[PDB]
Amino acid sequence: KTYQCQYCEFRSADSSNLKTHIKTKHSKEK
Ligand SMILES: [Zn+2]
Repeated sequence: KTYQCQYCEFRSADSSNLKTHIKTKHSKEK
């Protein structure tokens, strides 16, 4: 299988680029 994002519809078959995704796209610096 693949992985999914729990914010948007970002389902990638990578972890290194899914966790970074979450950080740089949902939980950045606020
Ligand atoms: Zn996302």
